Amino acid sequence: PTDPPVYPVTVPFLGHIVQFGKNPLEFMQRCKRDLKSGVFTISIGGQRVTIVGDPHEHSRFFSPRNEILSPREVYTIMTPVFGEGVAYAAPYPRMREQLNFLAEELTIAKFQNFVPAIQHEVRKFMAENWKEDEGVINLLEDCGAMIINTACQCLFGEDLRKRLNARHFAQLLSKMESSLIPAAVFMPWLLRLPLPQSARCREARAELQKILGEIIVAREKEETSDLLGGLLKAVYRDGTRMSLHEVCGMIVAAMFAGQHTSTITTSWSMLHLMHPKNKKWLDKLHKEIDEFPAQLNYDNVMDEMPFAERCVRESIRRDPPLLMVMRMVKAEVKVGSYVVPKGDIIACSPLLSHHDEEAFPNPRLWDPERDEKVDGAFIGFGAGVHKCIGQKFALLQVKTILATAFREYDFQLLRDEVPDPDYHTMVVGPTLNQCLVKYTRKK
Ligand code: HEM
Ligand SMILES: O=C(N[C@H](Cc1c[nH]c2ccccc12)C(=O)Nc1ccncc1)c1ccc(N2CCN(c3ccc(Cl)cc3)CC2)cc1F
Ligand SMILES: [Cl-]
Repeated sequence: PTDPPVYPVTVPFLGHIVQFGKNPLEFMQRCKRDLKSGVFTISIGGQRVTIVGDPHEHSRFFSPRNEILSPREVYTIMTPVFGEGVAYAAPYPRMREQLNFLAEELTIAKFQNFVPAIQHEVRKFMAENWKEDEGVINLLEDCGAMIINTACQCLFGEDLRKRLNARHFAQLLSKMESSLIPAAVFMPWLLRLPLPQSARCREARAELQKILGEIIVAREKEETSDLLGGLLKAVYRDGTRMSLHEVCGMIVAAMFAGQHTSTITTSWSMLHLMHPKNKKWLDKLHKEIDEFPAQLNYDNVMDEMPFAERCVRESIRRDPPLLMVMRMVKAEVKVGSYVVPKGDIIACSPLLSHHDEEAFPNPRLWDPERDEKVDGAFIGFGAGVHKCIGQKFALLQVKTILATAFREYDFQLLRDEVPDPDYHTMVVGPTLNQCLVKYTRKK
């Protein structure tokens, strides 16, 4: 019957842009509390956004089919990045074919050699950059570098990596990313505003696709199982091969999706583990990794690091890098006693749901041993048909980096407290200038 309650608006043009922009964790909890409803509506620039902040109603967000709750419309800003006809921009069944092919390239079947590849690259990094017996580094920056270097080592064959190294790939991604206006998800008119300098997303994407095209021509001529090689075997149900434009787009989705999420997750994990109050947890991590061989394998990381995975999960739980998952409502959906109407953006919020007192009591405490107290309350990687396809790969990366770094080094935060989350970037992570850390090589 009933519309969800709307948080009062004092300035119509902006709606709640000020309070939601400045501090989304505070503002979302305050609406939930003061309006006395887990499901509620805010305005971003006049656009209604209805938030399903009751974890007992998570499935009313994650379960409806695409023609009812549609991701396409929220993600049209990505069209220049992934490409026209790619991913969200494809008809829904074709989108699903595409994402499923990419998912297959990121399953456990592909991981046999990943751990040595990740480990070797991480050691290379520490050997080049953490040389002395002790030194000061920015941990957020170094994790970033390690994430992209390790992902390329895993996913791209040597011929590719010779035309497109990690630094070159990073720069191309950065140009595609710096073009985006995150808020245009709600206010597409922002696209009309002038830029400080010309965007370079079209250029960067075309340069990538051109390089892949050349790699393929050269491979056709010599004769296979890197990410690219895999995607080139994909054949849709209609009998057509995934095109070079589509393959490029999937590869971009892969690298783009993991570069900040995984970096941030790595960084938070280390930041907690190195803080003095969490000595008991770092001691546990050492119990679990200390009998590992110098050359880790699949079994060590997949099967024998459950504590470290808990540490990683709890870091995403407390400070999820994606605060909101969103859909356009194409037809009304019932959620509890409310009805959410056509034209709303509906959202399920990992930031909010992960701070629900019932599901996660004392939510600002980092407790790797906690379990959700409401089934499905943890939505850091989403849920249902659209759940994260990179999650097993990302965990494999993060856990391998933790096992490798803390084996050879001790770390200490320069400041007194784990960093504040910086809510000012679309992928939210620890405040960059609060992330200075002193490493000390173990004797
Ligand atoms: C810790 C790291 C990561 C986090 C926290 C994260 C989070 C999420 C979330 C919350 C979703 C659901 C989005 C939605 O329902 O609309 C998701 C979907 C997705 N993620 Fe990730 N992700 C991570 C790493 C990765 C990586 C490494 C990839 C690499 C390919 C990736 C690719 C995707 C894809 C393709 C989907 C879309 C699935 C779909 O719409 O069906 N993610 N991720
Ligand atoms: O990080 C974001 N998006 C990118 C887009 C993207 C890359 N690869 C993908 C694969 C599948 C789906 C999406 C993507 C992204 O990296 N997403 C992502 C990463 C890992 N797994 C899944 C997704 C992102 C994150 C937040 C955001 N917002 C939320 C906040 N917002 C907002 C907040 C406050 C105010 Cl006042 C105004 C606007 C505008 C839109 C928009 C975004 F595009
Ligand atoms: Cl395009």
